[PDB]
Amino acid sequence: MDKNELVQKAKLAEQAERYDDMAACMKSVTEQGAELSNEERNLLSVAYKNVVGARRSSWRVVSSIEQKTEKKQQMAREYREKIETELRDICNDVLSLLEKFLIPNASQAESKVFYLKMKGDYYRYLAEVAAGDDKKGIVDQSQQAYQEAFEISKKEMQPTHPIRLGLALNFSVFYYEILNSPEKACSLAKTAFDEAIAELDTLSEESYKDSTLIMQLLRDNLTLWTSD
Amino acid sequence: DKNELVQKAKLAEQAERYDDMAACMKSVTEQGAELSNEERNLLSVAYKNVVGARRSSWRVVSSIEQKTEGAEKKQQMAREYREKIETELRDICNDVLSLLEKFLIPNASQAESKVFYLKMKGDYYRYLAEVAAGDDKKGIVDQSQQAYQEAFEISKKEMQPTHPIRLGLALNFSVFYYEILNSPEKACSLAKTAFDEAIAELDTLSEESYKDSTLIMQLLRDNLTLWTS
Amino acid sequence: KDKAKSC
Amino acid sequence: KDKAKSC
Repeated sequence: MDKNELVQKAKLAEQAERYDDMAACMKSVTEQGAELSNEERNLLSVAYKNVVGARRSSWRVVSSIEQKTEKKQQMAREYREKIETELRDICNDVLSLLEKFLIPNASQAESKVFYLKMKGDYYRYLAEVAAGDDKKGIVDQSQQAYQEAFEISKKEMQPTHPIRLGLALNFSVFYYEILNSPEKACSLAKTAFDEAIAELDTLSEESYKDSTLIMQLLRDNLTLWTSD
Repeated sequence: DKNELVQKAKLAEQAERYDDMAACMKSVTEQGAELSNEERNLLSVAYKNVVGARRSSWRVVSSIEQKTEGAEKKQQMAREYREKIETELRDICNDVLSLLEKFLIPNASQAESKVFYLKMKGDYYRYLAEVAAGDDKKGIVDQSQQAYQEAFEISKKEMQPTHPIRLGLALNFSVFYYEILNSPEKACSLAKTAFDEAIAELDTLSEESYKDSTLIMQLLRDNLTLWTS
Repeated sequence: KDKAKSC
Repeated sequence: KDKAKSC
C-alpha cells in the first residue's frame, strides 16, 4: 500500500497487540526508501522492540532451564537454539533496515542518534546470546554504534532530549550486561541523569513524559547495579 | 514421541510460546491415544492462549471499527484488519474442533473426559459464534449449544456439583447464553444454579481440586453480579 | 458488553 | 544480577 495506509495499519496492529503485523507494516514503510517521520520512526521502534522482546524473554526462560538440567537438557538446548535463530533473524532484520535505509537517510542529528542507538540495541541483543568467535565482533559492533550516537548526542542535543537520554540508558545497560563493567555502566547512567536534572527547563510539552520516564529508568538500573 | 512432545510443550508454555505448545499437544493428540489429564490440560491451555490472543485482538479492532463510524477510510481499514484476524480466529477454532471430533471426544472413555471435551467443543464453536455474521451464525450457535447441552447433562448426572469441570462447564454455558444467545436470565439462572448447587455440597470437594472449584464458583457469581449491576 | 469471565 | 531496564 502507501505510507499513510501502512502507518495506520501499523497503528491498528499495535492496538491489537499484533506486533508482527506492526513490524511488517513499518518495515514496508521503511523499505519505501523515504526518511521516516518521527511518528513512523517510533512505530518501527516499538514494533520490533516487542517482536524481539518476546524471543529475548523466552530465551532467558529456556536458557535458565537448560542450565538447571540429561535428555531434558538436550531438548531444552535445542529449543533455546530455535529461539536464538528467531531472535537473531529479528535482530539482523532490524540491523539491515538500519544500514540500508534509516542510518544513511538520517539527515538531522536527532535521526542519526536515534538510529545509531537502535543499531547498538540490536547488536546488544545479539550479544546477549552470542558465544564464541562471533561474540567479540558483535559486542564491538554494538559499542561502536552506541559510542557514535553518544558523541553526536552530546554535541547536538540537550541533556534532556528523550533520544539522548534513552541512548544513555541503553548504552549504560550495554556496559553492565555485555561488557560486565558496572562502574562504567553506572557512571554513564548517573551522568545522563544528573545532567538532565540540572536542566529540566529545556523539556518540551511533547517530550517531557518521555524524558522523565527515561530518567527514572536510568536511576532504576543504577540502584539495581548497587544493591544485593 | 509422546513424552518428548509433552515435555517440549511444557517448555513452550514456560517460554510463553503457545503456538509451539499448541503444535506439540496437537501432535500428541494426533497420535490417536487417549490423553492423560496432564496432556489434556496442556492441549487446553495451549489453544486457549492461541485462540485467546486472536479473540482479544478481534475485540480491540472491532471496537475501533465501530468507534470510527463516519471516518470512512479509517473504518474500512479496521474492518479489513478485523476480517483478517477473524480468519486466524476461525482456523484456530476449526483446528481444535477437528481434534475434538476425530480424537478427543471419540477416545473419551470416562464421563469426566466426555464432559471436558464436550465443554471444549461448546467453547470453540462459541468463539466461532463470537465472530459469526450471516448464514453461518445460526448453525454455529447450535453446534455450541448442543455441545454444551450434552456436556451439561452428563456432568449433572455423573459429577458432583463442586467438580471443577462441571462448574467450569456451567460457567461457560452461562456465558454462551448471555453473550451468544442474548438470554441474560437464562445465563444468570444457569450460573446461579451451578453455584448454589456446589455450595450445598462443599463436602464433595477434593484436596486437589478445591482451589479450582472455589475459583470457578467465584467466577460464576462474578458474572452473575455483572449481569445485574 | 464487557466480556464476561469464562473458563 | 537481574535484567536492567531499557528503551
